[PDB]
Amino acid sequence: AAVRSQIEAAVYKWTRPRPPRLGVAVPRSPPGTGILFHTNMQTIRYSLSPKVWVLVTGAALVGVFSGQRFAQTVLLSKNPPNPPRYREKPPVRHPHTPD
Amino acid sequence: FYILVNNNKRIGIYYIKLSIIIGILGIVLSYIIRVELYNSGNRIIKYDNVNYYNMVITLHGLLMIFYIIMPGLYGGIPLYILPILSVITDIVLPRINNISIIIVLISYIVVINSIVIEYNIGTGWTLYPPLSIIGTVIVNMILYGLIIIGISSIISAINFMNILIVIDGIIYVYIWSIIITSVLLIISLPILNGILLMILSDIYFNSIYFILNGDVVLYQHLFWYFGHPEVYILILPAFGIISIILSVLNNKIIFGMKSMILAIIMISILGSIVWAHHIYTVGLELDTKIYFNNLTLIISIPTGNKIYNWIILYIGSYNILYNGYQSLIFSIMFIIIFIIGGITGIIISIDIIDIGLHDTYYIVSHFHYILSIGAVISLLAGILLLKDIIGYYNVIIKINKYFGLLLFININIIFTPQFIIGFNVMPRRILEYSDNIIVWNLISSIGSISTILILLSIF
Amino acid sequence: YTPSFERGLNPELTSGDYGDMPKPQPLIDFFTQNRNPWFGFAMFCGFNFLWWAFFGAWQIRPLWASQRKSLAEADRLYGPTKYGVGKKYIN
Amino acid sequence: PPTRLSTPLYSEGGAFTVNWWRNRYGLYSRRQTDPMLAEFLFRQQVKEWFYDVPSYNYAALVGLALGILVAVIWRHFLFNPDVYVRRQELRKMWPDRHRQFAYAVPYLNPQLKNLLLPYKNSFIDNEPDYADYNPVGLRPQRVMAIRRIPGFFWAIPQYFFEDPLYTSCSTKNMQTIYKKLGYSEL
Amino acid sequence: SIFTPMDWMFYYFPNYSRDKVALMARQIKIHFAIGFALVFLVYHPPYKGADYGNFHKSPLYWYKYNQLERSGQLQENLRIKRDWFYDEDP
Amino acid sequence: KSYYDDFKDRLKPGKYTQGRCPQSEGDYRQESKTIGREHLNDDGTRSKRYTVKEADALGYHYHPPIDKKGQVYVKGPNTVIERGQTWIKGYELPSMEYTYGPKQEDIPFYPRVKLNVWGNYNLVMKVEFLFFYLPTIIVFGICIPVYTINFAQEEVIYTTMTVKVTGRQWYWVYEVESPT
Amino acid sequence: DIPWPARTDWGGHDPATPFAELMINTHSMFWPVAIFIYVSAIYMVKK
Amino acid sequence: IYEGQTVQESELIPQEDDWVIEETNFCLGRNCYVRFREEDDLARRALHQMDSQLNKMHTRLRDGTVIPYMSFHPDEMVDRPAPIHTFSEKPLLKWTWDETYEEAYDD
Amino acid sequence: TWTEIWWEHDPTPKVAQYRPYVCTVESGKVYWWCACGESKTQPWVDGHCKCSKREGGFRPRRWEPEHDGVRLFCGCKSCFSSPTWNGGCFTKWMQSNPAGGMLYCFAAAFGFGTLTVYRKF
Ligand code: HEA
Ligand code: HEA
Ligand SMILES: CCCCCCCC/C=C/CCCCCCCC(=O)OC[C@H](COP(=O)(O)OCCN)OC(=O)CCCCCCC/C=C/CCCCCCCC
Ligand SMILES: [O-][O-]
Ligand SMILES: [Cu+2]
Ligand SMILES: [K+]
Ligand SMILES: [Zn+2]
Ligand SMILES: [Zn+2]
Repeated sequence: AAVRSQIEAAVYKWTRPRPPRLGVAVPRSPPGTGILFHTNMQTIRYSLSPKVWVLVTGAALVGVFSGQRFAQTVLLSKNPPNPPRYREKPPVRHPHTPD
Repeated sequence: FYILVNNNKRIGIYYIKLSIIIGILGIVLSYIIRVELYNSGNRIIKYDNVNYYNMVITLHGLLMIFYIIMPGLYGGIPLYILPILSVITDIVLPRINNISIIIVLISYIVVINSIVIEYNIGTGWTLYPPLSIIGTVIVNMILYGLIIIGISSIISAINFMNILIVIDGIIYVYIWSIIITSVLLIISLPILNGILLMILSDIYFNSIYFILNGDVVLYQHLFWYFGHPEVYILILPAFGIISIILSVLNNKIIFGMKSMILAIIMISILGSIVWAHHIYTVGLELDTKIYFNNLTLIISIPTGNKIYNWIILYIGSYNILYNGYQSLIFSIMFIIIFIIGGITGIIISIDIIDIGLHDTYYIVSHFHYILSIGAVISLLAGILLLKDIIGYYNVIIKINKYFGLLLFININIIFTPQFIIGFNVMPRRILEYSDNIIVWNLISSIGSISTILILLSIF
Repeated sequence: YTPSFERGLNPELTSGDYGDMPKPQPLIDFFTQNRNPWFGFAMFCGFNFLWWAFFGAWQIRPLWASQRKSLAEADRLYGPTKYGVGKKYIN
Repeated sequence: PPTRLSTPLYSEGGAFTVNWWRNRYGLYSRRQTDPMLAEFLFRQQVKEWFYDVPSYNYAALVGLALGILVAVIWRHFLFNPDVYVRRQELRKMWPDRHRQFAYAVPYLNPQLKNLLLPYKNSFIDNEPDYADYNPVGLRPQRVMAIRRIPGFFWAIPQYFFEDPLYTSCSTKNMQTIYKKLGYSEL
Repeated sequence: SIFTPMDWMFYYFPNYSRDKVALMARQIKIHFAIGFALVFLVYHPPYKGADYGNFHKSPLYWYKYNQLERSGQLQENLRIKRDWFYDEDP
Repeated sequence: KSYYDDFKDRLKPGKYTQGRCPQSEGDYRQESKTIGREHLNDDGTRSKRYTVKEADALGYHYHPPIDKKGQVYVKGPNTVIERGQTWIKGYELPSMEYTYGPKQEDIPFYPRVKLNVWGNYNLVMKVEFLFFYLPTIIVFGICIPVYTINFAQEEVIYTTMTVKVTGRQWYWVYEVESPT
Repeated sequence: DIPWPARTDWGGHDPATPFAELMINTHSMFWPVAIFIYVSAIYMVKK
Repeated sequence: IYEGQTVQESELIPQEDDWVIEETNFCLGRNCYVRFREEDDLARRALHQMDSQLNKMHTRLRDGTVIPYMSFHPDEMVDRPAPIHTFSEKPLLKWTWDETYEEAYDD
Repeated sequence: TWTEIWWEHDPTPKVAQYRPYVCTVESGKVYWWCACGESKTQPWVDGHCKCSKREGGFRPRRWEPEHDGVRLFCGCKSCFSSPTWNGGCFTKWMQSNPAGGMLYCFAAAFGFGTLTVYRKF
């Protein structure tokens, strides 16, 4: 539990997002400007920060392929060698051959 | 008056009304086909009346293509909104617009009368010779209907092209969709007329084009030189509708408008040069096959760009707006369904895959997913969007989640199994089949009866 | 069905007086829709179709039992030889 | 893209330039009724269609498709032994059409056919070399490729030397097996 | 420009892109010539491309070949596993 | 609350199927005799005489609307002079309760918001490039396979036997070389 | 050889010629690409 | 691509410290099928329909200007259902430019 | 992260719970949802939180069900489909505890991988 909190606090500190490098030409907000809008505005989707998104998405990818390996090695089985192919007698006549 | 009216909006209503009427005959024929195919044996058609089945499949195809979906997506919605989208008082050619709808009705009456009076035989909706030219008079009557329909299509195309001369606003994507379909008609129809005249010459004028030393494969070239442009003349208006619905309902400006427009232009040019993918099994030269296969796969590029531009239109839209409206659901369903139909089209485009899958029910399911599902739903979605403007009532469709769900589920029950039997394999244009294909045929048949029942709940 | 009052992760934020407003409930209620018998029938209905969609109805099996025992005997006695687990399948 | 009509637009010289396009854009236009309005509408169209980055992708696709199309047409006329435009050979019976028979073998052996036929072993598991040998000599003898076709062939190993069963599935080992039984010659 | 984002072409080659109409024409012409050349220089050339003794063997081919050669896998892979049809019944 | 109860009074249930009595009880097909209603039927629908038999577009009841001075009646705006300025008061549509019925109260709040636009030009351009060229790559990935399989079907093989197959209505004829 | 009941046979079944094997493998080769095209596009059909 | 109108920081500076974003409801109201009175005849039901047009509605802001019902396409600008003759006065598409001429001004 | 790093002029809620609230709702009744996370009658406004007092841009969120039933409601106060839940509560939790988020995502992906591989194989 001590190690759990340690790694949890280590991940958290590293992932805290930095301000975005805006790829758009917007003004600077006037200084001292607080909340002007309200919560009835059309909801804006809550998006993970890039670092966090990579971490969880990477955990998902590592998870699905490790799950694929677990199924392949434990749940599934390999083909045993094919049965020996011995000479066998074919039927004497085709069932539809006129007599 | 009723028949004398020249109002472009009234004529648009007439086109939708007539498409539904003629559509009843189309759906009935489809029910006959699926009932027959429910098991092996004879179910509703006698073995001595197998010619009727051949006629049923032939008329089904011809009516649904030329008398229902084309009059509905290229005649109905276009004649009602195009002059409004163009901020013009009315259509450029008022009198021509009136005669076009009358022509469609008259050609329909000729076709159905030929069912009643002539001997019932069939040669497919593709009227391949020599079979088409050794038949009875019902084939002659069907040819007259097609030629008459061709007159209406070309004059309507001329009508829409004249909007460029009078448009007082901006050519929106939908307007571009109709204009390009009109161009495709002006260039493809004259070739169709010529080959149809040659079919008549052999039927009625003792010509010898389709007898030995004359190449029957010639017909297939000229027919499909119109055939495939036809499938895009039937889908492009649907694409135009989808663009309007997604932008309007999501309150989002079309993204990549110029790429949408240039994608429609590209599809048309490419669609005018890929026809021989319908003739892969005849025995064409290796280089021809490779050319056509290569160019056929290219059509996916412009078609793919449009699909992804639609997706981003729906992405990010406000959550507060109710998303259960039937028009929005149908528009979204079109993207989901069209991708299935197109991908299977790319599969059949590979000629070596096509050798196995030509003239099998895989081809059926492919073009049904695009037309019987995609085009129908697009026309429904477009009419539904214009319910207030059109003003019709006495139906429960606008907000009916049951209808959309039941339709989607049951339509897939009909045609998804037809992909399976394509590798079984069950040929097309047949009524009897081996007992080991009953399961899938039975499942699809159960789907057909169910879809019909859902059509009654709207009233 | 007189559902229970689930306080949640932060019980202090559910400690007020609800009055007429509904109180929070356990998640089993959401899955059972408050143990609505018709939703249970609908749930059983959903499974029934999905089973038909993927594997077939499997409701015909009791009726097909005798005709699946005849098919199995024919395949074993007269059909092409099956090897190993292949002998499990009869077509 | 300038926003003021006073600022001129740069044009190259030639048959497809900004000046060439201006001369012809308004030929059929009822809306370009005076210089100011004509220029405004002209720049509006140029801004919308020629300054749109994604539009250039379609320009590439039309050029590529059309170039292939023109060339395949030309190739048939110029080289295909079965396409006749001259009539000398069509005025003779088939056994006498020597000049047209000269196109046959060269046309039967295009470069890409020789380059890609060896890669049939990426589509066939058993005897991918069943049709390699031909004693006549109209076509070259075929040798199976050493690598899988680049792209979507992940189901087969990148190189066939990596595959354990490849050699035992060859038409040569199969011929050995069947010849040992007296079953068949091939 | 082939497989080129034209936004990049506009930024890095401003003078070559100044006339956007002419730029569009070159885009069409360049890709037209590419398609034409492919048919008559890659497909058409007769009696060419049949040098199967010159199959290109890339650096990755040799890396994987030498690795298997060093061990016995290459010999084992090439060995014919079965050259008889019927097993012997005891 | 139930908003239907607010305008229940306005909706009086009907008596006749399709809202008309049998023609015998009242002849709705005839033109109304009421003054000023000569263009309407008794039930209020437009009479066939007005719309078909004597339609003005066909030259019946010719009456040019425009006067000698090329003028037609036009209703003016509601003008209100005030504060040394002439103002026009616009016509506001009636309450939606009057036209639709529901009482206009407890309306959900939908705030003003400018159009939802995609930003970051550079990012958008790259996506559009991918929207076009990812499919192009896939097509190119199929091209080589397509050529190879086509070449494979059309391969000159050393065939040693020929079977001729003719298709007739409705059977298949087969011609095969007979052993010598 | 002959159709069998309730068989998907996705891409074909029971080849008896080298060309028949080629056809089956051509379909199998493209099938994962088709799934990718479908899944990747459908996943984004949402608000 | 369009990314909204450009804003200068000077234009974002309030004239009072209490200014917030105006909370005006842009939901036009509660509607349903247009409900005609039985007493009204064909002419008076036409007037009723013309008075129920959503595209004639607007929202008035705090300064007296009104934001109208707007649409991307002119299909939503005609009366619903569409009348026989719609655009008698040609709809005007307003384009903006920076050009000006002296005659329009006075000193 | 729109309120956290991109835009500083929208009200920022407090997370009441990183799990949805399950409630039975009735058609024809209007419910008011807390958008600040400080109400003591979650998920509803209690008349004493920021939303009730219209303080700091917080207002109650009107909601009305079409049919009767049990519906999930947002506790994180940031779900895109708020007041209803769509999974944003878990997403917002991962932002706040990225190490935990990875554990759950790995476990979910592991199960999905095993089942899909076991059935297809
Ligand atoms: C409107 C109807 C319509 C539409 C749009 C199409 C579209 C296409 N069709 Fe068509 N087709 C028909 C109707 C239609 N077809 C009919 C009715 C027949 C049978 C007529 C008869 O024989 O009697 C037929 C027959 C038919 C055949 C004949 C098979 C045979 O005879 O055995 C072929 C094969 O080439 C074919 C191919 C295609 C292709 C390659 C497309 C393309 O347009 C598909 C393009 C779409 C996509 C590819 C999906 C969307 C794009 C993406 C998702 C981008 C990513 C995808 C890739 C990169 C591949 N069609
Ligand atoms: C767009 C044209 C169209 C449409 C809608 C349909 C719809 C249907 N088709 Fe289609 N069909 C064809 C065109 C169409 N078909 C063609 C061209 C052929 C090949 C002909 C040939 O082989 O020669 C064919 C072949 C064909 C066969 C093959 C018979 C054979 O040759 O062996 C079968 C049965 O399996 C079938 C079944 C169905 C079914 C069950 C429906 C539908 O009933 C499914 C259910 C859907 C609905 C019932 C809704 C339809 C509603 C409308 C169309 C009206 C829309 C109007 C407005 C919205 C205003 N069709
Ligand atoms: C105006 C002054 C008077 C002019 C009088 C001209 C009279 C004759 C005109 C005849 C028609 C025009 C073509 C003339 C061709 C003359 C040379 C000639 O005989 O060419 C023969 C040669 C093949 O002859 P054979 O040896 O029989 O076949 C061998 C196996 N294939 O045929 C040709 O080259 C001519 C036919 C093709 C003409 C067009 C060129 C081919 C490509 C067409 C591409 C079409 C797509 C679009 C192209 C756009 C522009 C790039
Ligand atoms: O036809 O595609
Ligand atoms: Cu085609
Ligand atoms: K049958
Ligand atoms: Zn609150
Ligand atoms: Zn939440």
